[PDB]
Amino acid sequence: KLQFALPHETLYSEVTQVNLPAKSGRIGVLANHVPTVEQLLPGVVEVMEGSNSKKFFISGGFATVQPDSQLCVTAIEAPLESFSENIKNLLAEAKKNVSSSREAAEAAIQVEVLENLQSV
Amino acid sequence: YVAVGQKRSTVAQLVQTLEQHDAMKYSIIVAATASEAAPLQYLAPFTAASIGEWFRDNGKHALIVYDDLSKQAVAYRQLSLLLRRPPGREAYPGDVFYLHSRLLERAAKLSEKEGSGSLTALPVIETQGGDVSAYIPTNVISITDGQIFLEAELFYKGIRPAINVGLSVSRVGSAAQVKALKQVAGSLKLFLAQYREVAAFAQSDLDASTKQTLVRGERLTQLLKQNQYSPLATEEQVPLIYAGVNGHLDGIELSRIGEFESSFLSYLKSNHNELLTEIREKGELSKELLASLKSATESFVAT
Amino acid sequence: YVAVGQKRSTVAQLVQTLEQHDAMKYSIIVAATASEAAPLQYLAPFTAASIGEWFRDNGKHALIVYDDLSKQAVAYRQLSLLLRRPPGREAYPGDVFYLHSRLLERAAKLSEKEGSGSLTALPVIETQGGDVSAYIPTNVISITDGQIFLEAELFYKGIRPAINVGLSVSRVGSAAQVKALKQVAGSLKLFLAQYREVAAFAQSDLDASTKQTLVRGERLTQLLKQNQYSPLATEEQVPLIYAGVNGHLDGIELSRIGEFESSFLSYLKSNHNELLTEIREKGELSKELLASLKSATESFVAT
Amino acid sequence: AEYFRDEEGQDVLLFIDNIFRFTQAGSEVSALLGRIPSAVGYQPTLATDMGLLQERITTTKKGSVTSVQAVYVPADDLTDPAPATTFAHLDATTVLSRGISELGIYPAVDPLDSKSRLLDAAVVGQEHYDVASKVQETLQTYKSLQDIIAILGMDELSEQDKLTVERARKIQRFLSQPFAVAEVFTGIPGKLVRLKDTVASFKAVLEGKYDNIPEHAFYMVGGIEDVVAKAEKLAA
Amino acid sequence: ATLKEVEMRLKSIKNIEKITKTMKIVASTRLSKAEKAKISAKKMDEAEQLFYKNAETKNKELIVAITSDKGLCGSIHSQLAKAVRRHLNDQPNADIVTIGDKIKMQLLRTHPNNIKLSINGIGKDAPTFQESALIADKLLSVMKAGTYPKISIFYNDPVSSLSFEPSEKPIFNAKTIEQSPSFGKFEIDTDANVPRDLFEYTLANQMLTAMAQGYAAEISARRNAMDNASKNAGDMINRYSILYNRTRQAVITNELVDIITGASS
Amino acid sequence: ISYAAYLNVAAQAIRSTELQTASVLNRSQTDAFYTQYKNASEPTPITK
Repeated sequence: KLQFALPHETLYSEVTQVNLPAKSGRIGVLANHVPTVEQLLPGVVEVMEGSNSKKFFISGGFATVQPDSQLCVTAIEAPLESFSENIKNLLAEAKKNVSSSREAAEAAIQVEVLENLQSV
Repeated sequence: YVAVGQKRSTVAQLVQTLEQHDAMKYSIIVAATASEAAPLQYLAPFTAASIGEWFRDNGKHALIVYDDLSKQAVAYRQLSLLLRRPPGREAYPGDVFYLHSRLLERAAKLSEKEGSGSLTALPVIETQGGDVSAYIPTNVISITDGQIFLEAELFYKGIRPAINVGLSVSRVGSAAQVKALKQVAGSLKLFLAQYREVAAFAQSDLDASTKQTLVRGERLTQLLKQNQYSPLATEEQVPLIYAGVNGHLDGIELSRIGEFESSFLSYLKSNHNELLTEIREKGELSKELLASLKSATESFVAT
Repeated sequence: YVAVGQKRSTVAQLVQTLEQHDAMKYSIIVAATASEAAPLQYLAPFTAASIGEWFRDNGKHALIVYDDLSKQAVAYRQLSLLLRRPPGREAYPGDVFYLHSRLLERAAKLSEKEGSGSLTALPVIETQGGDVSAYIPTNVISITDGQIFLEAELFYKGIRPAINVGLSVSRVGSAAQVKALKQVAGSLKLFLAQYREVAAFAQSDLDASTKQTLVRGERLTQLLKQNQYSPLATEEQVPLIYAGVNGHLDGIELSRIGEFESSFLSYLKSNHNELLTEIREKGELSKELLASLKSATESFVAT
Repeated sequence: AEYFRDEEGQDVLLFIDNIFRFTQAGSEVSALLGRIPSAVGYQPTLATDMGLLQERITTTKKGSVTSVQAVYVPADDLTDPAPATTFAHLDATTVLSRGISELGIYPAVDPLDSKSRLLDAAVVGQEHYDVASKVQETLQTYKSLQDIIAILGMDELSEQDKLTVERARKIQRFLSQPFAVAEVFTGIPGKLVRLKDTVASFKAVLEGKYDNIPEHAFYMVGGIEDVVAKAEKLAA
Repeated sequence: ATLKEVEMRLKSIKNIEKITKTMKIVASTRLSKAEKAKISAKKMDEAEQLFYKNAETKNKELIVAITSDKGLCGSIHSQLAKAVRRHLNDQPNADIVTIGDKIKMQLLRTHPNNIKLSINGIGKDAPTFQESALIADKLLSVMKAGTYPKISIFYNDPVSSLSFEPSEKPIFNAKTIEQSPSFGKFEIDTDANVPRDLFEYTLANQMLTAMAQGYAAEISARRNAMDNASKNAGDMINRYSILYNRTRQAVITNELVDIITGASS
Repeated sequence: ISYAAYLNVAAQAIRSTELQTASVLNRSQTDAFYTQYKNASEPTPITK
């Protein structure tokens, strides 16, 4: 089974192929996979159940294939399309201001998300 | 108008006001003032009734407003105690019930053989802090067919006329209601009923249903305000009420309810005085007329 | 049976009821119905007590139940007012205390020298929606020794008979009480005033000790209930109280208590009515009788 | 009434309007006669006057009067002497309510406030009593149950709970009986449902025999026989 | 006088009845949202618990406790206080972190030297991940939570919609994660300090869930309490009504008696 | 900065525009002021 979850919304409850971006680069999981624990980095995630493919922008989290083949994905928030141009423009401006401004760490996130967003 | 125990100064203003509104051309003011002796006060509504009987007997209609029988009661008490006649509850003579009941039974709507003629009556009773249990109020409440119960809180809350709908009832009611106004006021009754129940829910996160009720209820209450000493024609009551019934006033802000009324009326006077004349003359509104009325209301509501 | 201030119809039902239970042959009925004149009603308890005193003064044991002295008060009130004697407290005449006291004190357990006389007195007071503070009730309470206050709430909540145990006292009761019914009645009044306390704070008292008492208390309450017009024998009452007091009634689930009572009694009679005959004559339980009963009770309870 | 009962041997039914106004009229007459008015201003002869009035109402061997009286409580103060004196005489109380009538029930009788003192088991028959007690218990439990059922949801209605709800909501409708005087007034043909068939109706609903016939196919119909017809019409 | 002082008191009682009624209804309204959140949250938590179970993990001491600032929501405050005292028998003295005023006060009384950190507390709105995250972050930095080899969190599990049982759980340290026996069946890294990351991640993930559970239990308790209040208020309405009615009769009688006394002369 | 705080800031950044709903924004609000404690004694309840 595939748990794709947010605190307020559980998007999925095994689902055929899932492609995830983790602090390990990108990992794709298809059926059985060894039972990993992976920190999910801020991400563009694709989940495929059968041939149907769904595209998610994910705030990072944790990923854990369980030895009972339950892909526990927990993340704070996510769809790709809802997140998706004016928002990017705004994010660029905010990134710049924060760039000048913990404020350093914040700016690092602003750049990271801005790049990840820029990718879409 | 039967001014009972009222100071001559007060009645002079009343008379003057009646003259201002040029109403002496149908009014009679039977006056038993504060100065006037307690026997005169005692026999005063009875005396007044005879004047009415002549009209009723002539087959005509008339309306006699006994204001206030509470002071009549006190006067009878004064007489009785002084005549050493046995005292009774709340130190009022025992047959105060008989007197008041006799008085209110001289008002009637006669049979067509007798002429059909009527003497409509509307006694006014002054409640001593809303003590309806008080002997003179309790008695009168039994005799009368209906009560309208004015409420102090509403008055203070600047709802003029302050009529507490909950404690006002008519048991003749819709039998004597204009047919047009009857059609468009079943809804009004139901809306207000809900508003009373949902009143206390006005004090955080409120159900959408309750909030809809609240918008309708508050606007309706605001609609039912009328500036005293300015009466308003029924043919202009019905369009406004139609709007409220159709909830078209829900959107209109509370402050703009007042503005809406006069403006809508003016809009009807220019735009749809065909409707106004139809309302006036037909006295019944056909589905087509109610249809047209909705259209007019919508158009005005847009402006 | 003194019937004062009661419908003549109701009395006729009573008479028929008594003759159905063929109890009439040992009983007198005196009647002063509501129709019967107020002075006749006033003298009615006094007259009844004279008849009772003849039995008392035969030395013979008797009982007189005065239903309802509250109606004697209303009668005396009427009489007093009609004698134009000034109204007393609560508008009941000032000699109302004297009236009741003179009536009540004519019932006595005369000394063996003077005859061994007895005439038990049960006078039935009709409280206006309870509240024992009320001039007529308090005046009676002061004269009487013991009260059997009945609770409306319990009556409604299906306790027939509805004997409030908060407000039922017997101020000379324990002397009368048979030794069997002293032994088996192991401070049951205290116990159920521990049940009374326990359920006071139950809605906290989640203590297993309180719960054990609650389980006993609720179940004990079930035993108290008795289907009216079917009274239980004294001999039979002795085991029931033994069971409940000795807590063998926790061994019975609450629902099946009614079954338990009848079955328990049937079991005991069949097993050995010898015990029941023995306590019937002895009126005391020896250690052996007590043990035999404990053993027997354990036997039925188990079964 | 007494001429009818005594000298024509028939049953009579004597309506009185407010017996509160019987009291009120009487209180005045006492005061007029100069007699000291007793507590709460009521007649010093308050009891006796009711007594005379209400002991001529009885079942004689010849016939029986029966009287329906209208009691208008003084401020709902049951504790007031005038209602109390009345209640002493009363044998049954019929407590119509307009809230109940507003639940579409004609008759308007409020069933939980309907009480008789000859609701006694022996008097009405043991079977009748048992049926009545069950219907009362059903309604009583239903009413209370609906209080928190409405709030909590109907999902809380267990198999046991909904057994009662199904029967109860069916009973509630079954009470609605259009009747002959108001055949015109409601517009629905009257029904005069006799006592034997009343026992029958409730026996079946209690035994759930007709618990399989819709709720509103017990709405505004008479007895057991009647709801056979209504069942057919519901389908039709 | 009697009549009026009764009457005003009865009006007060009436107003109290009305307020407790109103409150009970609004509580129900809030309760629905509370429950909705708790499901989604609990599902997320369960996914993490799946790791801990399968890993077969299992852990000074830390105490964290959860209440709202809001009172008048049953005995949540003091049942939780009672259970805190119970786990302050286990280790006598501990560092108390109080999330919410109601536990802060009661606990502050019972142990005052133990109080080290406290939080003004989560507002009207139900707990949110952001809030949980900041509280967790400060817990790590300020309190160095991992140093305490015991970590325990207390909250109120809303056992049934009519009950609440104060409940606790043990937060599994990163040291624990390392030495978990089926740690060996969760592997892919050693150059990422996955214990040190996962510990932090579940510090918050567990905490948010606990807070959500607690907040819901509080709103549920408030509904229950305000309902029971209405019942109690009703009883006073009836009792003082009987007094009112009797008092009304008494005034009539006393007044009448005065008139009669005058008349007699 | 803690790992979940790192993710938190990222979540907030993802909540950065008009292409998204109110509930997210509500989840991006902060009330509490962490009430620092000592000894009993209370260092100031600095905003969270």
